[PDB]
Amino acid sequence: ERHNVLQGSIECDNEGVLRFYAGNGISQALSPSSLNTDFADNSNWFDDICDGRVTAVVELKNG
Amino acid sequence: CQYKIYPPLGIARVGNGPAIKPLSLSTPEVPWAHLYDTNVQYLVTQQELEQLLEEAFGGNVINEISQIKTKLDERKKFKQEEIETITGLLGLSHLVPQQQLSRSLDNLEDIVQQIKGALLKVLSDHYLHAVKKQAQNFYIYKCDNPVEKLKLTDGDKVTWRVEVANKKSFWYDYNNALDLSLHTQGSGNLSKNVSKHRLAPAMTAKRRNPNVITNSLRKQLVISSQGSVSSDNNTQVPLRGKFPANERHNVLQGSIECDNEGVLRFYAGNGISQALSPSSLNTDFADNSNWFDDICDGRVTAVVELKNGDTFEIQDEQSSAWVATTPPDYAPQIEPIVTMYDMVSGAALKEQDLDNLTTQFSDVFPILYRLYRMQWVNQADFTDNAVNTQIRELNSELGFAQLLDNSASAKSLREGIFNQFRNPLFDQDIDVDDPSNEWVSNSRIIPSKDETNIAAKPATSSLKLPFYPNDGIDYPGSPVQWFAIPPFMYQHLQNWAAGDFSVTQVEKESANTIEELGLFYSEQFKNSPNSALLCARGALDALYGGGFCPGVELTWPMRHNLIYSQNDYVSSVTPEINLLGLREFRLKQDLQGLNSPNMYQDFGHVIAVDNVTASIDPNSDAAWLWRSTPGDLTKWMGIPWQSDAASCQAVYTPEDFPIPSWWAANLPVHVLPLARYNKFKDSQSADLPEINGMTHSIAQGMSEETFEHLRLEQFSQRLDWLHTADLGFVGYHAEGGYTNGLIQMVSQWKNMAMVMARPVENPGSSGIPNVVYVAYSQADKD
Amino acid sequence: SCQAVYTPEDFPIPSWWAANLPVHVLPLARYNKFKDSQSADLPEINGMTHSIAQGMSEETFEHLRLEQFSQRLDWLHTADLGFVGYHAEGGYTNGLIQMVSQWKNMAMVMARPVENPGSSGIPNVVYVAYSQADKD
Amino acid sequence: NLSKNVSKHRLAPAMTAKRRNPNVITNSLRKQLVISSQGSVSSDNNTQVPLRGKFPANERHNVLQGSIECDNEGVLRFYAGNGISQALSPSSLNTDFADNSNWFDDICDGRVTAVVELKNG
Amino acid sequence: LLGLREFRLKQDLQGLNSPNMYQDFGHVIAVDNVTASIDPNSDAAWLWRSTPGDLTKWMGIPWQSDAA
Ligand SMILES: [Mg+2]
Repeated sequence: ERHNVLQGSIECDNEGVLRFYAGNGISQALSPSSLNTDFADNSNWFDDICDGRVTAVVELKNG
Repeated sequence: CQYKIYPPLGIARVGNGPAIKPLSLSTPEVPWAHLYDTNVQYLVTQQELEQLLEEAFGGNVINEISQIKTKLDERKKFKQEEIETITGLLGLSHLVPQQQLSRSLDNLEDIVQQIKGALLKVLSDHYLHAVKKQAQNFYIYKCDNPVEKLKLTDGDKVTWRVEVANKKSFWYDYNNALDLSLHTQGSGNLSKNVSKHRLAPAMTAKRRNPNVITNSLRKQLVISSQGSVSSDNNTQVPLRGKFPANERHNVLQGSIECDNEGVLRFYAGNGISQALSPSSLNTDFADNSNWFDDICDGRVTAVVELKNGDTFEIQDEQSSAWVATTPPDYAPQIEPIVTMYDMVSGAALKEQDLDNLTTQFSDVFPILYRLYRMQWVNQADFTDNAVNTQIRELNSELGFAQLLDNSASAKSLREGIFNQFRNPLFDQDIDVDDPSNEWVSNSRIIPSKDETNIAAKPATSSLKLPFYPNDGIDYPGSPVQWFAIPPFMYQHLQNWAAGDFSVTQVEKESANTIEELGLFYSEQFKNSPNSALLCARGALDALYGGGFCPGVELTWPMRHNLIYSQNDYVSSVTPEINLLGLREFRLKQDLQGLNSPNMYQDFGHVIAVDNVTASIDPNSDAAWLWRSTPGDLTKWMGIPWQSDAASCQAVYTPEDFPIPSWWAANLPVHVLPLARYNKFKDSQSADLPEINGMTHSIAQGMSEETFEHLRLEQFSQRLDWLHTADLGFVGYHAEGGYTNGLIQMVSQWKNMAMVMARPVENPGSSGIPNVVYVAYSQADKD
Repeated sequence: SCQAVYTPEDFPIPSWWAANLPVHVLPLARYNKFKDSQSADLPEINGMTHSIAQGMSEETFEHLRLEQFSQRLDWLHTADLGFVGYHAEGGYTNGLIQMVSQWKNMAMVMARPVENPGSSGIPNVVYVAYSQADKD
Repeated sequence: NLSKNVSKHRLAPAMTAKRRNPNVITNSLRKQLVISSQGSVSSDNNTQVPLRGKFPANERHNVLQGSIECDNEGVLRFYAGNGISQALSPSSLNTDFADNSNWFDDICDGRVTAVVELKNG
Repeated sequence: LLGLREFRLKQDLQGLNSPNMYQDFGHVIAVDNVTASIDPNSDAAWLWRSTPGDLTKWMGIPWQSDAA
């Protein structure tokens, strides 16, 4: 019961560039016998697609 | 021949309750011992989890938390370190994963009561209403012929060894019992007519998981494990293999433990069945590729080491034992009409010598008693069985003892009952085509689901008893479509009908009702002095003995004497009371076990009755079939077992009644739910605010006749066992149906109703008996 | 499609339109096992031989009647809607498909008399489902 | 056509096979499952003659198994059926590659004989 | 070019009126019935002495399922 969902990963390099990777492509139902037989709408299923908000703060040497 | 293990074939049933003694069950070691026990608890109860928690909290533990006591107020949440000392002091790691034991108290805010309350919720979530495991005890007996249990003096030690395997995914499809075509003279279990007249021909069968090719790669499909425990340490040892074997899933095949007295306790697995891919669904009753389950069976041996330096190896087949795990028993107090113990008993008999069998009334009483009690699990035996109704008529006038009368004046009464029973010659109620001769039943047939819109031939003979399907189900119009008590039991019944039986006077004096005489016979078992043979019988008396399509626990090889290395009648239960007898039997065993060169044997692309025929000759390259290696007893059964169980229910005929049921004593088909019990268990005088589901005011305002009529209407409502959990039929436009049942049983088996004896304290004139058998699940509770 | 809608809780079973498309009925088979009094002048009485029916106490005889009266049968089972035979699928969808031909075979409920209910609790007028599967 | 090795090394074992339409029991009733017909034509008349049977054999369905005509040279011409296959109930679907209960088709096979009669008798 | 042959089917001369028109082997057919039919004197030899319907009865019913 309850599954870990890797929705993405983030990393920033020395120059301030952010890199965003998506998930592993894991889709699953809460019970093995729930089959995703509809093209769009299957109850009991999750996937690791996501979307959201990207913000930043720049902090200079002078404060 | 110094020491021997009993029972010679132990049985342990899967469940999701824990493998600890207080919360588990034990395979019967005395037949009939608990038939009317209204205190049984076959599902884990709230009270047992509380009492488990209280025992785990005995100081030292309170005092020592009265020291984390002080360090939390020198701090004024917990912290990991003191969390991990609260557990492991409680030692609940073996029952629930440590992770959520730890988060258990991480979320907390009489300090002892927030510990208990939080943990009991974790235990409850995992185990409340769980199917308790039924575990097998194995005993070392001293011999010469078992006299008494080995008693360990200080310095002595007994080491047990167990090796088990599961070969279902390695083995062949189950189409029907291959012995139905095997040439024979006839045994007490199976008449020679079935093969001689081709009444239900054996079908060829292909390999399961046929895409795995070469013997070498097919070994991956076999799950195996082994273990050892001794009387010097009572720590429990798991039996865990891998599937596929050396992906990879861990498979807990069982658990073993030995106490300081040298008794071995064997637990079966947790009931976990699974496919290698989520999308592989188990849509067939028997043969589903890509699946494994945790059923298993194998070899039980021991070494007895005395303080004297003398060591005794119990390793040969005459002294060693076997163990097999099986699906749960959902009505442990309801005995199958013909049992696996009856199969052993009949396998040593020749059909043409049955006229030399002698019969006591206690030899036929089991048939009538079991058939009568089938009313708690099967509608046809509650309301459509004229023998059961006649027994009821006899009980109502305290007249059951007339069935014990072997004189002519009672002959017509005995014949009237015997004549309703199906003859396992399978030669009645038939017309012969072409007298190339086929035997076509002229009684009611069980159609194939593949329909033909041509009017059925009208049946001209009445359907005989019992109303259950049998080995020949695949063949419409075969007399073997329907179950017969086997030849040697039918011969007893025949002798009884004729008057050729004996009975003692003390028996007649406890036979005014069937229940009264059943209690008497149960006392005879409990006071029999051969505890070894009673224990060997108790392991098999709860298991089914037909029909085999493939069955519930075990299947058809068990009904041949070829599978036993020894199978001898020893004595009656009582000096004067046979009760079907006590026997000494042992399975044939491969003494190399898991390391046998025959462990991975098969017959090529198909198995067929020709292979079985060849195996009769003990010199042949096929005789290994009968010399068991771990996994050999259960490999025949359905994979996963939950698909067999879901298809072990009713088989409907075009005629509504009676409804045929497969194996209803162990997999019930129609049950009396808890919800109905709560509407009939109270008498009108109960002083509660609700009385049988009515307000106090309504229940007492009605006439007493009306109150009693409502009790009996409730008692009469029998629910389809398949409806006691969500098997795919719940919800708006749910499909329901056979196949969803098989699919959902993989997860829902552990929620299906469990039948338990319960009291009715004051039945008054309602007609409800004082002991009822009530089906407990979560859906049917109210 | 106009029958039961099952909930996770077993009871009460919700039913759609049961007054015109019944869901649980009292079959003729059961009527023939409670309609007679213990004194009926018939060689078979409520599915028992005369001798067995008149051998039992009157109490248990009346109890047996009410037990038969209390057996209600799924209306969808009064004809072959795809659940009949070895390994038959059954289920909601086969019902829909088979009702096209089987609608004319489903059980029809009709008032019938009980001449001497006695103390059994069965009313003098019962409503009984007649079909061909439904017979005995 | 077939090597000895197939059987001798058990390369593809024969399976047992159950009856089609297994709910029809007794030989006498199973005769109804068989569709048959016959007819004759001669070189004195080229009218075509249908071969029409019934399924089930004595609602019944007419099954045109084929048609025969003979020309004035004495050549017989045989025509197969129209390709019509059907179940006894419309809900009976032919979901198996070979064995579908409740179905009949108009394929057929049988015996062809003749008599020659010359002027002199 | 693989040659020319004179061949004829084994035929039951009573055709539709044959006592063997409606013969079978019981609940199943198996290779053992075919073994017994090899001997033209045996009880199972009728399998090779064709009556009408005998050549096509083996094929799929209806033929359209086998074609598909
Ligand atoms: Mg049972």
